[PDB]
Amino acid sequence: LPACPEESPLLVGPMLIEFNMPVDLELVAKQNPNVKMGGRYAPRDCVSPHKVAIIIPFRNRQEHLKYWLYYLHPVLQRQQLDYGIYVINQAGDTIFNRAKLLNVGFQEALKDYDYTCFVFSDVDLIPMNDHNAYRCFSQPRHISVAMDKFGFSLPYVQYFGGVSALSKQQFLTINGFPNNYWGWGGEDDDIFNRLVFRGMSISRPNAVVGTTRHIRHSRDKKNEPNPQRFDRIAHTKETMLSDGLNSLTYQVLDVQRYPLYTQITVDIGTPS
Ligand SMILES: NCCCCCCOP(=O)(O)OP(=O)(O)OC[C@H]1O[C@@H](n2ccc(=O)[nH]c2=O)[C@H](O)[C@@H]1O
Ligand SMILES: CC(=O)N[C@H]1[C@H](O[C@H]2[C@@H](O)[C@H](O)[C@@H](CO)O[C@@H]2O)O[C@H](CO)[C@@H](O)[C@@H]1O
Ligand SMILES: [Mn+2]
Repeated sequence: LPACPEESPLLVGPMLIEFNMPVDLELVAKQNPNVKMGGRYAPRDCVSPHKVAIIIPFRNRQEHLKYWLYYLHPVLQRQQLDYGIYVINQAGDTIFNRAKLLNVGFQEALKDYDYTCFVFSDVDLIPMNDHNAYRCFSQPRHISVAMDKFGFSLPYVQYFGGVSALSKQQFLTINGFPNNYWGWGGEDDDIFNRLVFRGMSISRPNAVVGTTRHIRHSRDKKNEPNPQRFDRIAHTKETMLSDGLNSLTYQVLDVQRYPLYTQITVDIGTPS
């Protein structure tokens, strides 16, 4: 097989995105025949240079996830990516830890295949233009740049939350993500700090291509804003040295290969 072209010729650009109709994953699987068990896909006609593991931090967001799968799968295939979907389900009912789940995702996906790119996506964010590439670049990539919830523009120029993509080397270079941001807030800013402290800059598509929809939702229980977040992001430079991949432990409780995704239920513990 020849290499796929640099930019996919299958893209159609702007798309209509809606969250008011029911979704049946059996039907989605039928509509996405080429997606193999566990949510894996690679083009039949050419070799993609993008071996992407898409990591979703998760707990009790099945409805959002259904929308995510319905919209992203068609888009990811048009982008001609060699990809896999991983939903990192946090076991238990204690305080949520988005970033630690993301680290679990990186480490576990690597056990399945030689992925060299990682897209970290919240479960409720849908891209509105398939020209917004869900793969890696020479610098860390911020993907969800123009979210409807922020008035279709960045909330601040150093905002790196929502959806992003880091190559395997970029992720390893920053010792991954912090493991001690329990509850909502700041871990994305910590991550931005890590990248900057390791000589990188944020790459982004333009605001039109990067237009993204956030599924309106209410606060989840057990993910209360973390009061010590402002203090933690002020010391990233020092803490990133020993907090992240090199200080990570967890216990996978279950791995389920669904037609459209692999769900890893994991026990990431509680504080300290
Ligand atoms: N007015 C309504 C207030 C809603 C504010 C809740 C915070 O909203 P956001 O900043 O979108 O963050 P969030 O969606 O709650 O958390 C980000 C991401 O963590 C994941 N997440 C978080 C909490 C939870 O219980 N389950 C879960 O899966 C999910 O991928 C989510 O998209
Ligand atoms: C540290 C933090 O809370 N970061 C979140 C960021 O916070 C905003 C604002 O709400 C904070 O008061 C100031 C403090 O300097 O920083 C930012 O301007 O908001 C983002 C979007 O909701 C979150 O993703 C960050 O985690
Ligand atoms: Mn949300």
